[PDB]
Amino acid sequence: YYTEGEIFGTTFMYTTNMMFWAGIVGAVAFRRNLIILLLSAETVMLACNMNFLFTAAYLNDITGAIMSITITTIAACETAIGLALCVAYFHMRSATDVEALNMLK
Amino acid sequence: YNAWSPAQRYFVEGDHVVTAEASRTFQFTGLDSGSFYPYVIATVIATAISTVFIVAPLVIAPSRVDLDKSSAYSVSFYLVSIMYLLFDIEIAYLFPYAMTHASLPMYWTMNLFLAILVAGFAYEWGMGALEWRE
Amino acid sequence: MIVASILILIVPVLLSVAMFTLAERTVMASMQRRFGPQVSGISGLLQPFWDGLKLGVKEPVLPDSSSAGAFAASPMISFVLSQVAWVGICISDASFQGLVIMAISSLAVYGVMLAGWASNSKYAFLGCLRSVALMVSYELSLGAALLSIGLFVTDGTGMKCLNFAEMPTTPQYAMLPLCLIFLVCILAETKRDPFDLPGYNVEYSSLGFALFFIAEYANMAVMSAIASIYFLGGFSALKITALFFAFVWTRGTLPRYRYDQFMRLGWKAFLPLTLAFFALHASVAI
Amino acid sequence: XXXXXMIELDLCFGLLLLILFGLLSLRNGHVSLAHIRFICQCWLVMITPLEVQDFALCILTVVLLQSFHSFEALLFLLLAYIGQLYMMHSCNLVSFYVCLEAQTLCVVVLCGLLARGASTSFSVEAALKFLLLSAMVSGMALFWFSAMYQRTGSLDMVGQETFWILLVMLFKLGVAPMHMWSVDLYGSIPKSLLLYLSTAPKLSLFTFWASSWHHDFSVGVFILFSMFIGSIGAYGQPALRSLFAYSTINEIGLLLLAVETAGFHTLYQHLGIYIITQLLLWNLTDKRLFALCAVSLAGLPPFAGFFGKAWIFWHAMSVQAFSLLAAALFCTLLSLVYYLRVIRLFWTAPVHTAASFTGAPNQTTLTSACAVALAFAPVMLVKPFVI
Amino acid sequence: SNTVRVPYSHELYAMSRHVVFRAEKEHKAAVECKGKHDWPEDCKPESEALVRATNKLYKEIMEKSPEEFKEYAQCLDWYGLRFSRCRDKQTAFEKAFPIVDAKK
Amino acid sequence: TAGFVWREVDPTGQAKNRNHTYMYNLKTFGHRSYTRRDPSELQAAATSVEARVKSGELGGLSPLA
Amino acid sequence: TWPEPPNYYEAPKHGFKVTLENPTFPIINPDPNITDAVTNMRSENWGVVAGLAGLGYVAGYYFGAKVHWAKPTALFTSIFLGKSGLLWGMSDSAHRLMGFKENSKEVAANLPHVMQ
Amino acid sequence: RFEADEILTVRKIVHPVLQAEWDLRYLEHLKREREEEAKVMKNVPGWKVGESTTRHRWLAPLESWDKRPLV
Amino acid sequence: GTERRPGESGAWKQIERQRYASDWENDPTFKRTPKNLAEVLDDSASMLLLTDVWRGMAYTLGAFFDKKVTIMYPFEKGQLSPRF
Amino acid sequence: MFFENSAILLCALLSIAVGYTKSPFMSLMYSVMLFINSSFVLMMLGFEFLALVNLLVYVGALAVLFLFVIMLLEIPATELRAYSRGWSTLGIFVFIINGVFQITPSMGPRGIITGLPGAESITNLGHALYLYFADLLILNSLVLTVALFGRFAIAPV
Amino acid sequence: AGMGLSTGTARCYDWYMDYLKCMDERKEPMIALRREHCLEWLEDYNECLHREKERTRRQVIERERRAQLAGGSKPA
Amino acid sequence: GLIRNIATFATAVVGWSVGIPFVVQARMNGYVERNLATYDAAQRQKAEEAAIGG
Amino acid sequence: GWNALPSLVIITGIWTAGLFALDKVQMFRENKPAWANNKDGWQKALYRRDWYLQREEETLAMAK
Repeated sequence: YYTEGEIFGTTFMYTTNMMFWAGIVGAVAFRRNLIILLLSAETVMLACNMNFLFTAAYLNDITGAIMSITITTIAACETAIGLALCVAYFHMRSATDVEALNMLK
Repeated sequence: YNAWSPAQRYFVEGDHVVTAEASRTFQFTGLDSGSFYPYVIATVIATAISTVFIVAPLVIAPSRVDLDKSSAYSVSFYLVSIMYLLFDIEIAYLFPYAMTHASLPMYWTMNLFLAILVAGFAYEWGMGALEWRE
Repeated sequence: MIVASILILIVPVLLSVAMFTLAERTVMASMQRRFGPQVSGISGLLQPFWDGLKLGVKEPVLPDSSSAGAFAASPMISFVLSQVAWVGICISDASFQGLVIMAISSLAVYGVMLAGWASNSKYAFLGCLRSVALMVSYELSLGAALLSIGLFVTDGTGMKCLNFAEMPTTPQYAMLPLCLIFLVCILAETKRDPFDLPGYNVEYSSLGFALFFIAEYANMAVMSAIASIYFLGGFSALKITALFFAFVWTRGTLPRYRYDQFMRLGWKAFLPLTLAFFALHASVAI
Repeated sequence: XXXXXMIELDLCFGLLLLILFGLLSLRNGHVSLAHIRFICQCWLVMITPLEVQDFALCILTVVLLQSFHSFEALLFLLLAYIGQLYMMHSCNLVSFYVCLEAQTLCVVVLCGLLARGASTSFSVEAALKFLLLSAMVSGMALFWFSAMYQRTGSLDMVGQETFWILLVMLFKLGVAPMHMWSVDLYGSIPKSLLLYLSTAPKLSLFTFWASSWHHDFSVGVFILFSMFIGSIGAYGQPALRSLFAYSTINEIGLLLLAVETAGFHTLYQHLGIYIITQLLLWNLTDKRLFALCAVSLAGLPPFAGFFGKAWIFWHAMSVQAFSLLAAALFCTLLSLVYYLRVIRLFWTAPVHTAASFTGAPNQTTLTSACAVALAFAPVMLVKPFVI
Repeated sequence: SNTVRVPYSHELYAMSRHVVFRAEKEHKAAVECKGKHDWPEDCKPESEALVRATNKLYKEIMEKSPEEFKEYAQCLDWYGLRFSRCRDKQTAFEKAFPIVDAKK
Repeated sequence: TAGFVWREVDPTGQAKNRNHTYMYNLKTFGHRSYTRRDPSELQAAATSVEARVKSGELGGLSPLA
Repeated sequence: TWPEPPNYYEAPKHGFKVTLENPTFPIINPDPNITDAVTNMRSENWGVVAGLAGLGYVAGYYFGAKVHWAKPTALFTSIFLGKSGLLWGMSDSAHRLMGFKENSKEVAANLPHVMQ
Repeated sequence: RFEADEILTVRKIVHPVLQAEWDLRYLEHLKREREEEAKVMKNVPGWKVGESTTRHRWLAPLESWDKRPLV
Repeated sequence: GTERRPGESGAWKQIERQRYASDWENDPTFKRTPKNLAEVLDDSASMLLLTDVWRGMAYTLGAFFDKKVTIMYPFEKGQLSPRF
Repeated sequence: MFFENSAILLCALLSIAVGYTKSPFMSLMYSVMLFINSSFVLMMLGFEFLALVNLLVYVGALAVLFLFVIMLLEIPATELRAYSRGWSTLGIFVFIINGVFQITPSMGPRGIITGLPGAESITNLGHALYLYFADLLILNSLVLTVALFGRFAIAPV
Repeated sequence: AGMGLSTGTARCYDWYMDYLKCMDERKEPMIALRREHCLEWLEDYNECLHREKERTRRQVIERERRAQLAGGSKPA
Repeated sequence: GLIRNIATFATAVVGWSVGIPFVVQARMNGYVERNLATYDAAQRQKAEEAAIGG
Repeated sequence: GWNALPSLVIITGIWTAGLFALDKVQMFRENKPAWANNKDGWQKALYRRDWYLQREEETLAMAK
């Protein structure tokens, strides 16, 4: 009832949506630490970027690339800042918690 | 990849063309210009070679079991890695500008970007952030 | 066909890397008033072959207190990256081929880091990070140098790209300081003097050690080809051999720097110079 | 022609000059930066457009710059104000996202840096919590924005996808049950940064809503959440910080109620009154005036909080929004309990005020006593003024 | 259906010089037709005339100087439409087949 | 701009409200429009081309044999 | 369908900020340069620029007195206010030159032979 | 720049010819599709072949020969 | 040469000292400040463009084309004395 | 197109695996592989430049810092309830509802879309970046400065 | 906004421009009211973007093909 | 179990790669059927409109 | 250095033989000594059109 391109587009969209929700949920659901939370947020940004680029190719328009670059910039900046804050907290709270950095326990 | 519409095949009908594309030879001058395809096959071949070279000494070398044989004989990194992150993002920003025939106002805006960049970088310089005593 | 071309590229790479380490030994001897490897085969024309076969028959030892999968894969990953870089050098048509190879070289940092975390060695734990930081710092300057090069790479159609076949067949006399800084950055990328302070593979053995050295010298040859294409006005065996001869020349004459010293050097002398040169080239090329 | 875009170039040039000037001033062994503060105020004045909202936000920030003394935090506040001002000019979701994320990163950094004493650890923890939840909300916004970009193929902010844009806009104001991050921030961060947060991003978001936002839905259930939860929590929390946090939640619920029935004039005036009160709040040195804030929040007649809630009720009745109006009345009643509690805690007490020792003798008398003169405002307020 | 096609890219690039000098009116007519309408059905006569003129011009070249045109096209095909590297072949072809009529 | 807009009031009042985004795209790229050709023009052109085909000053439809 | 060939050597002459208007006054120069703007600047512009510069100098000297570094503070602050005011005045002059503000005094100034 | 300008001239000359050939072959493919549809939907009441979904502007097909996956 | 320079000291106490105290100037073993454009260009040629590595490089390269002292044991032996 | 679709499917597989495992090193390795394969699949969309940008940035810069932070901050705490405390059922149930059956998809009412390769123009990209979104480029510059200054001011000393 | 990635403009850019033209040229006090009179242009833009109706027609054609091949297997 | 980890990883990869396409195609089948029903309903609506509109 | 000179010549000869063999192999594969040239979507379109035209010619070749 459909062509191969329909297969590829549907697969792209479903995979991107599943990636989005997996990056949203799994880190907190599996009870990892803050570093994994930042990494999953990075994955969410990557999935949104993939969707944006797919849409831009679907339109042959330029907005998707601008969105891509801005998402990359913001995600990297926030991840670096969060890592710095996390290291500061690690040093500050080390003597009394050990399991400080896992707030999902 | 194989074409799935006559429009993709430039409205050329027939069965010979479909099978021809199915078992075609890779050609940069054919249907796959700028394909990046040999990278994957290179990855497969290198994986095979490295795995084989890992396996082989486990076959042609005598083995003896010893307890003691199975034993091994900072923020500056934070600063450097985060600076590398930001500066590589800035380099990625700069790269398209180098690939175009930009105009004078485009040049001035690029210089504005670079001015903000070097302003932050020089502030870090003047505050002792580039002296790696620690 | 494509696989056969990959193998035809592979064979000279391995043979010539063996010859490179042999000739580095021998030229170091020549500059040290000695002969070097000469008994192991006619004039010692068989040393690296027996060395590789010997490390092949040597016993691989695995620590029982870490993850051995990463221990195996890290030299494997580095070797894969070297092969991929060679393929992109010779078997590629990408519009940003130079950028492709730069991003590829950025990936080789992990193998040292993977090994450093893998084994339970404190000084490996430290030296892996030191080498990682050095190469990471110099990568920005290398990218800036490529940025400067890309300001004049144009094909006949008028599109600005990074294709190797469209590079001018003439040396770039107008970027000699850029060429010198790029050459020093290349020197830094390969852990060679005066940046041989970091080894990370101390607890490795056998063909793993062989593959580490293969990846090191293959990356050196890849960077040599990049430099020849960029500044020397073409890609040829003569230029590869000349650059290797000069690199052995520099290794045999200089001591190494201290860690924070080459950190300061790269972060206060090289990157700003590349930035200023990139700005100047962009301004003039307008 | 770029001749019409001079002021942005001026912004860039001034930022560069400020960077170099701050670098140079630090080599001299200087220890105070009031000159930098006044220069930053001047640069804020110059970069401001001629809109009433623009000038209001500008002056609000200008007064706020007296409460900080570190160059880097000044820079972060300048950049956050840039993001807010340009958010008042954001005609598309790309710039909207960029402004929100820049403001969020600036807020996180400002909260992290200025900590001192043993309170530092809790401030860091709260800041990291806010960063994580902000990152996930930002990802949600990006996801739904991309979906809208696919469906419309344009930059129009219309369609079913805008519901999530509305949700993300709610999250920035601490709209209950997406309120708890605000409570956590109220828990640890020093008073100056919380003083910033209660006024500027809320003002800019309300203005951008008023200028470039429409949707085909309601927010009434969230208004119920905010009102009821804030009222009950502010009644039940003995901690003053969390008390004011839940008070803020109730007030933002009231503002949302005003929003849902349109009539943004009352929204504007109530926001101004509440921002005035917050300005008076976080710079208090004498406790006798502290009850005036409560009576200006409890809707007691003679002062501005009462009239600010009053026209809101008037416009709610103008559309006969019986449900939310009754809910607002009941929550207003519940406010009075803890407001009287505040009055007891800081009116029927012995009078005592510590004297300054390192100079700076009561360094904020002027703004305090100026904000006190709100009892004289209702004279001009009672007429159709803000419209 | 009928098979309608034009010569290969190297041939088109090599003979493109003759297009303006001997197929100009149909060129301009097709230009205006495309600039006016978007439905291809409404430019059918112009498109068909352009294709017919192109093929007639190609047959004219092979009927007069096939070998020189052949080797110039081969040179262009080997170098990938880089006219800089086949200047001699271009000169010889234009000698054999002048773009405009000489001594008329 | 592509991400910002500024609103101001004409001191003279000779400005009519229109969609600023539509005006922005119009001044930025312009607009392209087409019309359907009249049929009689189609038969005239087809007949002229057919006559030129018959007469012999125009070629065939494929360069091959 | 078939794309247009790219024009690698022609960039659109586009400004990122668009006025979305047509000028309501006779046009002298749609694209004047910096020197053009300077040549026809009004005395009011210079007066406000000088006033801003002096105010900045005074304020900077006062505020730097606490840290005993008043002169360079005042100098830099005055230069800051001067460049701000100069940018504003040049923008207004360009706006007048482009027909978006009244230029009756200037239409008889930059047309030496089209004076009348 | 001289070489690129010459190539740009060449491509500007070329474009209408390839456009026309594309148009003719796409129209022929449309006619074949219409023939197939007429053969298929012969007995369907209320069906019409060649029905235009649009009103004013013609639409080109979504997929073309040029746009292919790289790897 | 054996002269010293500011920034070429390999430490922090000394580097921090010389960039914040002119004590090295009083030391005669530190190369004195350039005083004209010529001396500034000489200093730039000293620091940039190497010119220090170059000499040792050339000497090693001459050693490459130089003779060797290597002996082919066991087909050649060394020199020894009866007292061995 | 079996292998291309398999690579596409591998992305969400790795995404779930990232949170699934308990070793932080394994999570980071999974993320690196996911980033690489994502760029490679986007390369099938004709974005050569953007794929390299994503690769360069995330692999060389961000993942390196991830591994460094983990290695300087993480003694193995896997047995420290990371295996003995388990995972919240509500999270995985909600994730299933959200992503397996996707009651609220991006397309919404649409159920089929056609994916078509693009044509990335670095020339057009530069034109847009420096003529149409130059203001946003300067805003990104300001954001980069925000990141740098905030990081260097939040230094743990 | 409307700039093309590989071309100057988007592939459905003229249809968006047509819808915007229709919306702008009206005089109704409400965009929602103005939305009503230009439904056809919005629908044409929708079909340019997604080509839903052509997909539906082709699906119906294939449905009838399956009906004619399953329910009918007339042999020679 | 290094090799055990490899086996589990490869088994998961293969099972995913063979199973997810089935669910994707089930979604496609359901959407095609639903759209066919929608178009039939719209055709019936148009028929009724033609009948009662004259 | 007479001892290293054999290695010096061998390295150059090895690279020469490898490059010559790769040249011959890739020339046989691609059948034009310019395949490494930079190509845009325009040249890609021309190449793919030409390939499909050759396939169409072969299809029509087996019809007479």
